[PDB]
Amino acid sequence: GEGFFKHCVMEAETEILKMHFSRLTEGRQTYDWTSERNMPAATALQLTVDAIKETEGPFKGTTMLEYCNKMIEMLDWKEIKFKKVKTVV
Amino acid sequence: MSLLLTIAKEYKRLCQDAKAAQMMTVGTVSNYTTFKKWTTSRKEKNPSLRMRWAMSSKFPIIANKRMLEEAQIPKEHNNVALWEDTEKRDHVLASASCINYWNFCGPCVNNSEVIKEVYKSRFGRLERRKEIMWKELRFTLVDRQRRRVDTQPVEQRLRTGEIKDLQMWTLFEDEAPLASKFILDNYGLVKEMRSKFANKPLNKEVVAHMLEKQFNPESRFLPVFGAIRPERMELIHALGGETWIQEANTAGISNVDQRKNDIRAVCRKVCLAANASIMNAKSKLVEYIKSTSMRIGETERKLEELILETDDVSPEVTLCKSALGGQLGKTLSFGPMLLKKISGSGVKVKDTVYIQFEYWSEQEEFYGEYKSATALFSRKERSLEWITIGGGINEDRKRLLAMCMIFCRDGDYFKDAPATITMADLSTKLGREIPYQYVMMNWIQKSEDNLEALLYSRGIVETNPGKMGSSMGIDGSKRAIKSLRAVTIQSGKIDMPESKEKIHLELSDNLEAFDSSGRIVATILDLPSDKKVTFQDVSFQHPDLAVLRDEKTAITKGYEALIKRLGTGDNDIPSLIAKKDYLSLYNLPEVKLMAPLIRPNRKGVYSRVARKLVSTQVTTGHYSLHELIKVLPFTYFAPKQGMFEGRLFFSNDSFVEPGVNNNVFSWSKADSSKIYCHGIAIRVPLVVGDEHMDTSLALLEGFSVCENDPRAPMVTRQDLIDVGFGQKVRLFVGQGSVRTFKRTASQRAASSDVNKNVKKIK
Amino acid sequence: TFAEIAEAFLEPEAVRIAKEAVEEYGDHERKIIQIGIHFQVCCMFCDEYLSTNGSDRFVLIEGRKRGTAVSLQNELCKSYDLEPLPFLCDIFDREEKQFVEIGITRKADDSYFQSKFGKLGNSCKIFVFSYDGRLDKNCEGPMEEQKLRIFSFLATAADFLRKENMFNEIFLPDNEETIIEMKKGKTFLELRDESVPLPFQTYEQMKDYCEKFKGNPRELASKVSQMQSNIKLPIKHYEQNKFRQIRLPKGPMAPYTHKFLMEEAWMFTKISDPERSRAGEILIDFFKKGNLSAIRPKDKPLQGKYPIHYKNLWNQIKAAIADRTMVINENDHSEFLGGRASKKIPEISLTQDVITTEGLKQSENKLPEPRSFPRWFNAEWMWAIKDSDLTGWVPMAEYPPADNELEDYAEHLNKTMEGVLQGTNCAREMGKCILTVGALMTECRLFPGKIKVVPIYARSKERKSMQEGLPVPSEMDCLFGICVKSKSHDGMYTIITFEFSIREPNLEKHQKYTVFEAGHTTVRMKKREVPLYLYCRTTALSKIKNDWLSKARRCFITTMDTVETICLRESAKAEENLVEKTLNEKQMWIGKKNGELIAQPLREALRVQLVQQFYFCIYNDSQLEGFCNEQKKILMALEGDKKNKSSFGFNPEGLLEKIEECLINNPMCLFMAQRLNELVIEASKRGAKFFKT
Amino acid sequence: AVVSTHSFRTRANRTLLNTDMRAMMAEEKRYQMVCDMFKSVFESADINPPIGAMSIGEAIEEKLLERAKMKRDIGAIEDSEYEEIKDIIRDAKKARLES
Amino acid sequence: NITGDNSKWNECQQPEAYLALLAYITKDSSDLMKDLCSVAPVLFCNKFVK
Ligand SMILES: [Mg+2]
Ligand SMILES: [Mg+2]
Repeated sequence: GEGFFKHCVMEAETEILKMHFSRLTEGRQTYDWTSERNMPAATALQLTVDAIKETEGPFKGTTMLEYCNKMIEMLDWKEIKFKKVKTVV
Repeated sequence: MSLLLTIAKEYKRLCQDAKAAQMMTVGTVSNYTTFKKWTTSRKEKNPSLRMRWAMSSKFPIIANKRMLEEAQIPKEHNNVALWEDTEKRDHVLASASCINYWNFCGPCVNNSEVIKEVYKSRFGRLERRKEIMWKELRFTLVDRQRRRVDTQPVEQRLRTGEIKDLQMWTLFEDEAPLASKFILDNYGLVKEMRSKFANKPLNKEVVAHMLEKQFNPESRFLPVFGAIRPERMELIHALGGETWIQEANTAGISNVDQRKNDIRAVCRKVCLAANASIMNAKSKLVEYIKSTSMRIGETERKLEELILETDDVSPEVTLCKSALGGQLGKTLSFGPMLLKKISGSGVKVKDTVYIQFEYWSEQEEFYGEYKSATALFSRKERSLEWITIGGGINEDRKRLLAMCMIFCRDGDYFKDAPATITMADLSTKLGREIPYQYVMMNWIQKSEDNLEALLYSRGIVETNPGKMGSSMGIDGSKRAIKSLRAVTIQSGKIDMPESKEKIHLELSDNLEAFDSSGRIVATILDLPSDKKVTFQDVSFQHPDLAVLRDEKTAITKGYEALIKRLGTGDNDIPSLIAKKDYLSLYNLPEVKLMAPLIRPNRKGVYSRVARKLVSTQVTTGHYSLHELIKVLPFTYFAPKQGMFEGRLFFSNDSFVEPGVNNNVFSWSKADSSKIYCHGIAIRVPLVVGDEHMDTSLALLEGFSVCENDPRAPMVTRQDLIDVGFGQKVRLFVGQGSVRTFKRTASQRAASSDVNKNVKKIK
Repeated sequence: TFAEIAEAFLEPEAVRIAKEAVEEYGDHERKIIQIGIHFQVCCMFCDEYLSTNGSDRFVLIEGRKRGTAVSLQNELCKSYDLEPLPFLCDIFDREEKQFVEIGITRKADDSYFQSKFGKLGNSCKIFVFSYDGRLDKNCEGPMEEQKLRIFSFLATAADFLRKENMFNEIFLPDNEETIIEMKKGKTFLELRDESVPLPFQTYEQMKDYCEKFKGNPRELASKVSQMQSNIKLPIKHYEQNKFRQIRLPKGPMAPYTHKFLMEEAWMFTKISDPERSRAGEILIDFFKKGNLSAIRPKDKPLQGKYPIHYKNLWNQIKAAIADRTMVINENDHSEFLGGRASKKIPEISLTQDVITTEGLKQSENKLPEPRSFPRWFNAEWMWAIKDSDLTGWVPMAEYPPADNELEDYAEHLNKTMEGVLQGTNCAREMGKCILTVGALMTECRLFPGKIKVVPIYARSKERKSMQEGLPVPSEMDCLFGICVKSKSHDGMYTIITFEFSIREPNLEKHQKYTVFEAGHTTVRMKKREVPLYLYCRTTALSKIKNDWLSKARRCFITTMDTVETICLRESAKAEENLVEKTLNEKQMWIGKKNGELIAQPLREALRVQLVQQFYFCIYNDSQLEGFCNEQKKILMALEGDKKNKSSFGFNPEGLLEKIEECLINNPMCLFMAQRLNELVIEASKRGAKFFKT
Repeated sequence: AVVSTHSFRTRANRTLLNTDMRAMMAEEKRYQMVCDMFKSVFESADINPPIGAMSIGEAIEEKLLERAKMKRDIGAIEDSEYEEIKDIIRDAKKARLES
Repeated sequence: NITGDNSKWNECQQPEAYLALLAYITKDSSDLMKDLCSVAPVLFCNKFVK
C-alpha cells in the first residue's frame, strides 16, 4: 500500500479514543508507586487514581485521553499526596 | 417485604459514610463497570495446587445458610459436624459432604422440563449425536488446515450487540432501555424467549450467560477434512484428524444449513430485479431489500437484518450487503470462484488490444477457492507468474485453471474469437456493454470446447522427471506425459488465509462495487439463473413478479388500509376499544372502502353475525384482537335477520371464516403477524390480545420522547397500559436515566427521510 | 474504523455526507459521527412535511456543498427579501418564511443555547436539543409530531453512545471541539526535547527529518561495508562435523539426587483393610503390630555423616508411632532443621563496626561443585525397566462405555499399555511418589509448624494367573520406609527420609546417604535371611516440587502420544490396522551389549520411554532444562545429516560451550550427555558427518 | 461450557489481610459494599454495563421508589410501610447532599 | 532455510529509535495523536531501573 501506516494508526486512534480507562486494569502485574511495590494492575491503578483524588479532587475523565492528560499534568505538580500506611505501637 | 426495607436501610448506612457517599454521587452510572473491576476475588498464582489445598480441609467451602435452614436438617447422620454459627460475609461456612446429602435426600419435584430448553444449545448438541451411523478405517489424511468456519451453529444466529439487547429484554423488564431496531423488526423470537424464561424466576444471571452462547457460532480457524458443514464442525475431533476417519454424517443437520442457501437464492432474484431496470440500480435494489420479509423455521424476520448480519459471504450476498451499511471485507468474488489477496499492489491501467480493456500490473500473489479445489496463483504485469494447484477432482482443477487464467488476462485472451461480437459483446440489458473479463468468462461457460480452447492457449510442454507428480494434464490428470506451462499440482490441499477486516464503499450503477478504491469485487452477475421458485417467502411493492391478482389485491389492500391506519390516536381502533364504543368502529371510513367487495346475496346476513361477535367481545378479557380485524369489514351493512349461517364470507367469491386460518386470512397463534396469501403485515403498538400476556409491556409501545416539563406521575411500566392517548407521562429507563413520553405516532422514515434529501442535493 | 461505528447506528447514506463534508469543510476523522447526528436530525425534521402548495415546506442547506450553499442562501434574498445573514443556517421554512438552525448539545441546554443565541439573536428560529430530552428553543416550537420523532431518535442515539462510551469527544465547537490538543507539560516537553537520538536536540528537528524522509539507495554500500566490518562466519557442517564429540566434567562421581532410593529400596507387605487402610496415616500404626517394632540399628554406622542424631530420631519415631504419629519435640526439631540460622545486624549500628572491624566482616557467595558421569545410573534404568512381581501401583480409574468405531480402539490400546506399564518397577516408584508426596501435601495443611511421622508407601494388588481358582488376586499395600516432616522457613519444607534396604551401600553414589546396620530380614522362595541396612538422609522440598512430583501420572501420557503416533503414522501408510502388528514387529534400538547394537520390540522398548519420562520428572533441574533446550539443536543438525540435507551451525564451539555450561552435578543430565556421545558415535559409523576420537 | 448444579466461592487465604495490605484494602472494601448494593438494586448490572446520564445514587433512589410503588399499588405491602421507605430514602438524600 | 534465534533481543533495541520510527508513522495521521504517540518512548528514553 501507500497509506499503510496512516490507516493502521486510524484503527488504533479509533479503538483507543473509545476506550474507558478502566480497561487499563486488564493486564499483567505492574509497579504501584504509592507503596513502591508490585501489584495486580487493578489495585495499583486504584491507588494511583485515589491518590490523584485525595490530592486535587476526584477524577472525571472516563477516557484514556483525559487520563493521559492528567498524567502529563502531574509531572508539573510540585506536591503529591498518597495513601501510605504507617503503623504506630 | 423487609427485603426491600433492609436494602433502603443499607443505602442509608452507606451514604452516611461520606467517603462512600461522594463516590456514589460523582459521575455517571458507568463507573460501576470500573468499580466492580477494582475487585479480584482472590490470588490466582497456583491454580491446581490451590484447589488441591482447598478441598483438603473438611469445612472450607462458602455456602448458603438460609435455604438449607428452610428445607433440611443442618446436623449429620454419622455424627460428623456440618454446621456452626461462626462467620466478613452473611454466608456461613459448611462442609463439602452436606451438598451431596441434599442431592440424595432433599425434597424436590418437577424441575425436568424447566432445565433443558434453558440449555437447548448444549442439550441439542447431545440430541444430534444420537442420530448418526459409524464406520472405521485409517489413512494418511490431508486435512484442510484453515477454514474460518462457523461451529456450534444454531438457528437465528445474530451479532453480539443485538443479542445483548435480547439478553436484557428477556431477563428483566424493570431495567431495560426501550431499544427499537431489534425489537420492532425481530419481535416474535422476543415473544418466544421472553415467554419461556420470564415467568419462572430462576438463575437470572446464568441463563443470560448461556443464551449469549446459544446464538453464537464459534467461527474459529480450524483444520477440516472436506466436511465443511457447520454441523460436523462441533464434533470434528471424534470424526478424524491427520490419521483418523469416520462415516455416515452428512444426514443429520440443523435446518439452518439449507436455509442460508435459500437466502442466497433470495439475494439472486432480488439482484435480478435491479438488473432488469438500469434507469437506477441504487434506489431500487434497496427497496426490494427492506420490503422483502423472510420466514425462518420458527420466526418471521426481515431480509435486511439477515443480509447485513449473515456470516457467509457469497458473490450475491456481497452485492446485497453493498446496498446497505454492512462492512464485510476480506472477500473477493469472481463468477463462481472465490479469491483472496495476499501480496503486493498495482494500479488499474487501460490497454486496447485486438481480439478498451482494464489490466493490472502488480506482482500480486493470491489464493484460489473453487468447488472441491484450492490453489495458489501469482500474477505479474497482466500475466500469471507462479501457479500451483491443490485440488481434489480433475475437472474442478481445470475449472480453477481456466477461471484464474481469465482473471489473469494474457495476450492469448485476445487471440480466441469464435463469435462474441455476435452475442457476448453487447449484453441485451437496455443496450449495456458488459465488461470484457466477464465476456470471455461467459464464452467459456458456454460450451465444452471453449474450455479446451484457452486450456490449449497456454504453453504446453512434455514435463521433466521430478515434475511427474506435479505436472497437470489437459484432461486434469497427473500423468505428466504432456502438461501445461507455469503450473504444478500439489499432492494435497492448500491452506486458506484470513484477515480480521471491515471495508465498505458505495456501488456503481451496473451492480459494481469499487470497494477499497477499486478492486472490482462485485463481479457483476455471478450466475444467470432464470428460475423463480420460492417457499414460505414474502415479497411486496410492485415486485415486478406477478403474484398479485386484482380481487386478492382488493381484499388484502382493503384490509391493510384498516389495520395499518389504526393505532395513532382518537377515532382510531385503540381509543375506540378503550372507550368500549363499537359503533364508531363500524362506521369507520376505511370499512366503507371494503364494503363493495363483499357478496351482495348475503350482505346483511353476514353483517348480522359480524356485528354480533364484535359486540360480544366488547367486554374486556374476552376479546381476541386478531379476530376483530377479520370480522369487522362485513359489519358496515344493515344487519338483516338472516337466520342462515354466515361462516363463509364471500368477498368477490373468496371466503374468510372466524378462526380457521385460510388463504385470504392467516390467524397465527402466539405471535403478532398475519399472512394474506404471498404477503404479510402487522401492527405493533396497540395489541393487548389476551394471548400476548408476556409482552403486553413490550408490545403496547408506539410512544416516543417529548419533553420533561410535566410533573407526570412516575408510573411503572405495567402502569403504562392505562394512560390514554395524548398523555404525557414520566418513566424510568434502562440503568439510570429517566425520560418522558406520550402516546405517539410511531417513528417514521428512518432511512428514506434522509435518502430523498440526499438525492435532491445531488 | 469510524465508518464502522457511524454506519452501525446511523443511516447508511446519511454517513456518506459526513465523510464527504469532512474532506473539505474541516479535517477531523472522528467528527463524522458528531455531524452524523446533526445532519440526520435535520432531514427527518424537513421531509415528511410539505406546504399547502405543491412545493415542499422546508429546504435543506446544511448537507450541500459550501460554495453552492452560499448562492442558494442568496435565493432567499430574492424570494422573501429578508436581511442576508452572515452565518449560513441549516434550513429555510416556506410556510413560516424564516431562518431555521438546529443545535444538539450533551450538557444542560442553557450552556449551548446562550452561545448560538449570542451568534444570531432573534434573526433566526433557533432550536436546541439535548439528548436526554432537555429542551431549549427560540419563540415557537416545531410541530407536535416531529418533536416526538426527533427526541425519540436522539435518546436512542445517546444510549448507543453510552454503550460505546463516547461523550466528551462529541461536544460542540465553543465548548470542547477546540481543546482536542494533547496536554503539553513543560516537564514532558523538556524530557522529550533531550530524549532524541540524532545530533538534533529540539524534538521539532527530529520531527522534520522523520516527516520529510526519503531514503536513497546507499544502504547497498552501507550493507557491504557493514559486511566487511562484520566478518560474519559463513559456516559449513562438513568442516566442523567433529563437534569435538561432547565435553564432560571431571571429578567425584555424581550422587543419588532422587528423594527416594529405587533399586536397592526394600518392601514390607501388608494385606490392606478398606476401613483400616483408608486412613493411610494408620497404615504404619497397623504395621507396627507386625515385625517392624523389632528393628533397631547399632550406634556404629557404615558411611554415616551424623549417626547419633539419626539414631535418636529413629527412636523418637518408633516411640511416637505407639502413642501418635507426631514427634513431641520443641528443641530437637530446631537442630534437626539446622543440620542453620544466622542472627541479623542493622546497618545503622553497623557503621561503627565497619569503622571498628570485628566479627571479621566480609561478603561471599558459593557455587556447586561439579561431578562426573555416574555408573550406577545404567543399572537403575535396567532395574526400573523390568517387571516387578507386584502387578500394579498407579491408581487408574475405570474405563468409559464403548461404541464400536473409536472407543473399541482407544479402550483396547489403553488396557494393553496400562497392562504392560503397571507391572514395571518404574511404575512402583511412580506409585510411592504419588501416595507419599500426597501424604505430606495433606500434612502441610493438617499440622503446619509441627513435626509429623509420615510413611513411605505404595499400594499394589498381586495378580495370579496360574489358571486355578485361588482365594483371590492379593489386595495390599507395601512399605518402603518412614519419613519425617519439618515445617520451616512460606517456602521449602525440610524432609528426613529413612528407607529399608537389603543391598550393601556404595559410597560413590550414596554419598549424601548415611547408612546403618539395622539387622536381619527374612527373604524366601520355593519352586534364608539377609542382613538389613537402613539408609538415612535429609532433603529439601519446594511446594512446587511437592505438586509436580505428586502428579507423576502425567509421565504415562507423554509416553502414550509418543508411542501411539508411531503406530498411526505407520498404519496410515498401508491404510490398514497395523497398530497391533506395529507394536510387536517394529524394532526400536534400545541398547548395546558385547559391543553390538541391540533393539527390542516397541511394546518392551515402551518401558524405556516411560522410565525416561519418569526420570525427567524426578531429576528435573534448571540444568536439565537448559540441556534439552540446547540439545534440540544437536538433534536437528543430526537428522539434517541423516537425510543428507547438508546442514550448518554458525558457532558450534559456542553451542557446545552452553551445553557444557549447563552440565554441573545432575546424574540424568550427564547420563544423557554421555548417551548422546554414544549416539553421535554409532551414527558417525552408519553415515559419516560426525567424529569419533 | 459451564454447568450449573455446583458453583461455589473459594475462601481467600488469611495472608494478605494480616499485613498492612488490609489497611490499604479498607478502601477496596468501601468499593465492594457499594457494588454489592447497586447489584442488589439493579439485577442486570453485572450483565449489562450500566449506562445513562445519571449518578449511581440517583438511579438507585428513583428505582427504589419505583419498586416500592409497584409493590404497594397492587402487591402485598402496607401503605405506612411505603411511607417509611420514602422517609428512609429522603433521609438518605440528606446525608448524600451534605457530602 | 535457517532456524533463527536471537539473544539479548530487548537489550539491543532502543526506545530512542522507536521514538523516531513512531514519528515517521504518525507523520500524516494526526497532530492530535502524533503527540500522544511520541510520549510513550520518551519515558523509556528516560527510564529508571530498581
Ligand atoms: Mg449549519
Ligand atoms: Mg448548525
